[PDB]
Amino acid sequence: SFSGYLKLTDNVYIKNADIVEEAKKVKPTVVVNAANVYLKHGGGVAGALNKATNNAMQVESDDYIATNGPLKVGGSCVLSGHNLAKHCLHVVGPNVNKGEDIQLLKSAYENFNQHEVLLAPLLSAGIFGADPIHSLRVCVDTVRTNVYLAVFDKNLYDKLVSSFL
Repeated sequence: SFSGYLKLTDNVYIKNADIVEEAKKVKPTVVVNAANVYLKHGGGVAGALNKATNNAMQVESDDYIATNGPLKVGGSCVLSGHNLAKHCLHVVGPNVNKGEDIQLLKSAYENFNQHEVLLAPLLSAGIFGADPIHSLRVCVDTVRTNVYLAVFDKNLYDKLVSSFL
């Protein structure tokens, strides 16, 4: 199962890890993708997860969009986890580089509550332009299920832990 995590709260855990390598190792029930509304997995967490699936995540995602249309900012869909997980929960945090409302971050994290345990990145962090410290606060204040956060950047991991509360 999940190893090497620091416990932040009753249900939130954090680790300096590459979410792709963590998913490959753990093969969890649910890995969260930092998706966009088009499920175009070009970069960041999504590009990395998709590359690890040999583009199978993208092909499945393109069929999902062709059938259902785009997700909402704050929304999610459950698709296959391919070789990484049983399921991939594609969650759209707001991209503040696009001027999307940061208040949708809480809505984004509420999707996690539909799953008892998740491996996840910090939503709206990285290339989505939000402050990861804020994202972690929203996560701890919103998610009630067990969430194992993988933070790739060691300096950010250290900042998130050392400034927590």
